Amino acid sequence: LVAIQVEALDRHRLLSDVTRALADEKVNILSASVTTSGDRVAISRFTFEMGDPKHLGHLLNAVRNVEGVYDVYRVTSAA
Amino acid sequence: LVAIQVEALDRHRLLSDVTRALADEKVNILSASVTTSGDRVAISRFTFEMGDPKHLGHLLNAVRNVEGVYDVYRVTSAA
Repeated sequence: LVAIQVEALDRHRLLSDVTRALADEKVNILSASVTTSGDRVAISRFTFEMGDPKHLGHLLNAVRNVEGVYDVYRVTSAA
Repeated sequence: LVAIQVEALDRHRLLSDVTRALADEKVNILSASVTTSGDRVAISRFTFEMGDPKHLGHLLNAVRNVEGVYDVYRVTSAA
């Protein structure tokens, strides 16, 4: 049940890009939500289950190739 | 700042599909978040500003054609 925070420029295409990029593999997410940080910054948050390290590993690296996305950080912390 | 509650099966694919429709019509979304209501049901929330009712009206009807989505309800707050 590890979450993921995808940071990207505040746009209307970047969001669909992240959702689409991950959707390409029908990655069933337990929770998807995006909120604007300040102004030109869009912070997305995807909560899903884990299984294969190759997919979770390639996922992060893949997001890096997403033009406009700052970086990705696995959200979780204590509880 | 009206919101929208889209109920659909717990699948990110549904969220991405709904987001695609929004961007397709230049629908600038301020924010969004979906959570699993029970088991095979996920409540998706979307916050976006609008002015024309024809677009907001057609959007709801369009969402109905989204395979997996039970129904949509305009979310709002007061005070």
